[PDB]
Amino acid sequence: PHTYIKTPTYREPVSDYQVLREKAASQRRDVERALTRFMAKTGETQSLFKDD
Amino acid sequence: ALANSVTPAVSVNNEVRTLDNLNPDVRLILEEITRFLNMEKLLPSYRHTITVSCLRAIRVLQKNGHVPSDPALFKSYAEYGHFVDIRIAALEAVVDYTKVDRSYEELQWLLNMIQNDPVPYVRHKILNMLTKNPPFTKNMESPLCNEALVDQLWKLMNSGTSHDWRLRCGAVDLYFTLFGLSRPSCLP
Repeated sequence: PHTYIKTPTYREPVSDYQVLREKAASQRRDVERALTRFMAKTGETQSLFKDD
Repeated sequence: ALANSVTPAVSVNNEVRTLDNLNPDVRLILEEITRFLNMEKLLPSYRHTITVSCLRAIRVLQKNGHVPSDPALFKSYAEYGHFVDIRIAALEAVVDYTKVDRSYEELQWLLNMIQNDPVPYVRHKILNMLTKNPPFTKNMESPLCNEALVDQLWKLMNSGTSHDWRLRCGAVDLYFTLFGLSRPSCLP
């Protein structure tokens, strides 16, 4: 085959509903955590506990 | 639903509520209500429902031994420039705090807010909530049963609420709930 046979090949597609739900959920949770920590650090802040 | 799951914490020797004694269950709840309240500060909803629900849940966590019993957050949400649903939720939390912690200065804060607030519906609602969840009843011996408080509430019935006809009936209801139909007992 190597002498004259060519087939294109693609990357492995992840079409799984479980891991797609997990990816979208974790990315949404991480971006909202990053956003709220950035907005609490660059403004006036409160803290339920001391030095928090 | 997150606020309904909160059971009272197992404080040992009145240990000060810190991050060292934070329940592993309540840390997840507290992270979620912090995320929800902060996201409401940037993207609001309708009726500020999530602000009202998160203030109610922080008061639930404070009613058990999880968050320190501090009314400063609710006192900042009960200022004039906020939406009226946030204001009445925060004032409900302050009324519950001054019932449980027997706070004198919080009761004077609430009575001052009854006397001079711009919105009269908020004044009527503070008198209503302080009637429904009173800081003491007539049967209770409390530290807040001075002659000074009897004189303040009699001055609030007599003068002070003379301009509304609904604040005066609310002050009559509050005096009835606190001191009853006879002479205030805690008096010379």
